[PDB]
Amino acid sequence: KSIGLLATSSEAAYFAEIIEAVEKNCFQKGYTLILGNAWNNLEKQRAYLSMMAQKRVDGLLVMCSEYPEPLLAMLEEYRHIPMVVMDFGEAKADFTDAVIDNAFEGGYMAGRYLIERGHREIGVIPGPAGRLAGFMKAMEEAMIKVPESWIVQGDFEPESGYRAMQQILSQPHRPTAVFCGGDIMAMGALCAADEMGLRVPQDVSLIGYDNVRNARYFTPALTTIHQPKDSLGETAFNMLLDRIVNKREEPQSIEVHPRLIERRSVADGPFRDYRR
Amino acid sequence: KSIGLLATSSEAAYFAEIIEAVEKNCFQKGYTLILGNAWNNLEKQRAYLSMMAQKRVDGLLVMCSEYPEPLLAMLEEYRHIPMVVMDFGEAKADFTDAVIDNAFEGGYMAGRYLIERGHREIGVIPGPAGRLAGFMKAMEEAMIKVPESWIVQGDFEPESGYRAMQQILSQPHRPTAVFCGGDIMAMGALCAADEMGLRVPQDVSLIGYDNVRNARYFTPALTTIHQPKDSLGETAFNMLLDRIVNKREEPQSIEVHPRLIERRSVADGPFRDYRR
Ligand SMILES: [Mg+2]
Ligand SMILES: [Mg+2]
Ligand SMILES: [Mg+2]
Repeated sequence: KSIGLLATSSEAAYFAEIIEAVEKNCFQKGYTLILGNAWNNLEKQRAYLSMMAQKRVDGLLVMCSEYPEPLLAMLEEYRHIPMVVMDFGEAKADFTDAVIDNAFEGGYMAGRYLIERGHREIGVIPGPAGRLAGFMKAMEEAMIKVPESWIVQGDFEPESGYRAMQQILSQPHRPTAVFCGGDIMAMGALCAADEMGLRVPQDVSLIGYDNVRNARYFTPALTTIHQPKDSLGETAFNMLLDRIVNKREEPQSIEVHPRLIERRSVADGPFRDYRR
Repeated sequence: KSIGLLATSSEAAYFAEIIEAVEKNCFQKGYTLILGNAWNNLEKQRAYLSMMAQKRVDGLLVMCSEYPEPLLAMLEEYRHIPMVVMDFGEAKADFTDAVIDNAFEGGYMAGRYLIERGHREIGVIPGPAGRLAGFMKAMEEAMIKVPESWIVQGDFEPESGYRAMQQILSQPHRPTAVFCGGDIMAMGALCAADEMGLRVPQDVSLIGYDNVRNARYFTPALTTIHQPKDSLGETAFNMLLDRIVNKREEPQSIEVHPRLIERRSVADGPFRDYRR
């Protein structure tokens, strides 16, 4: 029949691939999709909420960065209509289905991979997460110092990755490897390096995060961490139906794990002078 | 307000970029979108239409691959709801709005450019067009002939672009330039060349088609033909808003012209000698 979808940003970096999968599933199961897209404003979501209760939608699905009292209270009134509140992060014992992405585990692997490969002078282009924390613990264990000037934030978009890579690489002393907190951002990092005349991985190694579909088709093929994006969505979908048909009122836990995908963007570092 | 969009295939290559422009404009105004992908089945599209009227949508946006007499017939029974029905085919004396992308002229520009640049040994990776037919004409006019061994189709995805590029490039005799009928496929071609040891455009020149968001961040920066999808979407959506307040109900004609965007993926061919 019909299902609503109250997001924060369909055309967003992190959430992007998830909604798509949701879309393809409805269509597959010949459903009607009522897309809502607020932007962190109690009114708008309030509207998208009531308007959805109006169309007598057969199931609600929420995806929000935050979940404040106002929001959660609102998500309470409309508790007559089935729903799924994807809570990315803090397992708050409220009633929202929290997803465990093991971001920290991912940041750690990237960090460890570079170390094992022989790099000690590393750079980071973070987003605006647990990833950073994990990458930082591996550097801690290895006693690697990370110059502040070697850390530049991006916005998940290519151009931000472009400018961050430029600034890091344009210093008297630069790193031999760089960890990028998002594949799309790495595309921009890859472009800036080449435009500066640097070779990858020859002159600079690089590892991203997410493992988007086109990642294997970058130049060169990008070594990155695979975060199951179009799997977490097919799950929430299935969870929704069950929640309505089998009438499964009880909540669930959507947990996943990262995995390193080795390709051609990383080379041996100067410090392979210890262990084979 | 609520807006309905009935389309054959949302995830379809051509429409995908238009649909996104619409979604974007919707959310910008705080409106809701009800998505229904019919898929050419008179029964489904017909069921979709009925439900949208039930849901009392304020406007209806239609864009299908074809309009059989039966479809137009049902569309007429719901003429009480404001709508925009985009027809990409030949303009007909009916109530539909006509859309002209001028793809033929875009293909022509591509070919002429390659020729202008000094290339005579040219290859092509066509999609599954008017642009392909506009290209060939440019080829005809300069008496150039492209061997069959240098023509390999793709399907718009990166893998087909990759696979086709290596095939063309692995021939005992290869062309100096290649026309890729899609920036996405182009991304795969670019990767293919790299892994085979060749440089673009030192060894091979490459031109795409679309000018997708990320084109400028490909490695190297992609020279391509800008095909305005965003413009179409915007125009269509505004037309619908005009009709909601009963303005310009008569059939309209939406036309766009492609433009050449010179970047860094094309170099001088062995036959240049125009000037400087
Ligand atoms: Mg989308
Ligand atoms: Mg080990
Ligand atoms: Mg004309």
